[PDB]
Amino acid sequence: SNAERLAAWTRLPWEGLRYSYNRERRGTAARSCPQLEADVALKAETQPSEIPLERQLILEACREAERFGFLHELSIAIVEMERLNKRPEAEVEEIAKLW
Repeated sequence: SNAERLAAWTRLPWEGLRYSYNRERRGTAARSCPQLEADVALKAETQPSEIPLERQLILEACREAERFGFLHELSIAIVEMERLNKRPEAEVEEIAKLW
């Protein structure tokens, strides 16, 4: 889905991306950031791999946004942060095609 697309495109660290997820989850029953972090961390150690935990966290967060209906708001929020990090507009265009 667009959750996997957004998670693949973003280059933000979890330390920053968590802010957008936490901001856009207001009013929903989506998991908080510590709940996501604990769930993914356990899921990572029950099936250990070379997949960075940060990538699993971000993908879990994008999926959770899709489940509770704020993936579009999260994509806009993530793109705002990336543009603040001067992510090139040519690359923002690649994710803007979901809109």
